[PDB]
Amino acid sequence: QRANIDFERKGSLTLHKKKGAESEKRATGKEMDDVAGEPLNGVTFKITKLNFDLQNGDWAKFPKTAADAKGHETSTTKEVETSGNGTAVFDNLDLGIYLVEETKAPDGIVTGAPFIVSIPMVNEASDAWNYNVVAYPKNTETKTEKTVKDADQNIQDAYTYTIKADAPTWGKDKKLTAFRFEDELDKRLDFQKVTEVKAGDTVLGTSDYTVNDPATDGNKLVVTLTDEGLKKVKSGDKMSLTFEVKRKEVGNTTELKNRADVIFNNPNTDKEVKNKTNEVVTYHGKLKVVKKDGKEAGKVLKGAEFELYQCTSAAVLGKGPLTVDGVKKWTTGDDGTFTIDGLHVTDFEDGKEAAPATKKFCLKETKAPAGYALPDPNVTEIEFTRAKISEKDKFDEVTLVSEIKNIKQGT
Ligand SMILES: [Ca+2]
Repeated sequence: QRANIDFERKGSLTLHKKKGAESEKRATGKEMDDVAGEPLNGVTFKITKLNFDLQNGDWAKFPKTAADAKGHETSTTKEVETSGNGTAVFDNLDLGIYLVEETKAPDGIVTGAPFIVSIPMVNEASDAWNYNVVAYPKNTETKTEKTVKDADQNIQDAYTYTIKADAPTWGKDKKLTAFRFEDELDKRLDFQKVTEVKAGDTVLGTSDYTVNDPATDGNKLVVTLTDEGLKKVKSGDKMSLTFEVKRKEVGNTTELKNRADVIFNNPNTDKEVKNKTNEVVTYHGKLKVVKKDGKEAGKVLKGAEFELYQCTSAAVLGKGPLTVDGVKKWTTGDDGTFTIDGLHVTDFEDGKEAAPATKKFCLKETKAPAGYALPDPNVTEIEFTRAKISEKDKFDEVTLVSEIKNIKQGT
């Protein structure tokens, strides 16, 4: 039998796309059953026939890497997306040298580097020519998540944001050359400090990263890893950033949203990868108290003193007197009112619906205006929920108003 190449034959390329760690094992070009990772559907591959002649050209001069292929591209191309078991088949292929590139991939996928394939090929000199080439390209799934720890933290109380992100994987020629966290903070927020930067289970020191100054940087936070920092990062490590903030005021809406970004190099293609987190929400509103004379019609009262408590009901006071923005006692003004700017809603915390919505606020009247008796009970429980603060009474959307009555002493 002849061992020659049959140039009246047509070849094929079969890609078995995998989600996982790179193959530092040079592939046979034949079937391998290397299901180390999970099959990845949705990745598109583009093959490009190169000018090189297998029939009459010098094979010693043929490209062996994606870099050597540059400048030898032809108009003959084909695009296929992975479908069943993360498989893309390129059929009725003219014999020749092809460049294989990833054109599209799903969200969070860090693609592998482009590669070169010969149709036909041999793994070993003793093998028969192989016209049906099989390759196992690799990819890495990198997820980015944002959480908020803001339970019982009112206006000017420090609360934290935490950004979690999967670092990419890198081969032994390849490396992680850049890695940063970006977060555009709402104008109502004041950055406090970065509390923790973690690479896997390794808590980094302040020499391993840099912090910009959000106040003079349009309220945008940037936390970049230095050269020292990067050295501590291992392939595919779970990166973490916890930083502290204070909400200055309630503002125009009860809700305050946060979303962040992670930017790193693709170790294989060296091109920048931006990854965006989910959006998290913190809710605060204002509490307005109006002191009224119970028996004397349409009359407000100056000089009524109050304290604020956490409570399950008016008969059962919890934490308090509470300090909200350096004040732990409020007195009604010349208009018979005061406004606490502001408090954490009782029905939504740490980024989710409160379970159970048992928390309430309690106003304790500590002193009645001159010539007025101290009401009994002197405690008013408040259902400070998003829905109740949202109600309007033109007689607003971010303020909940509480009417409290006092009666003149003696009679
Ligand atoms: Ca309201």
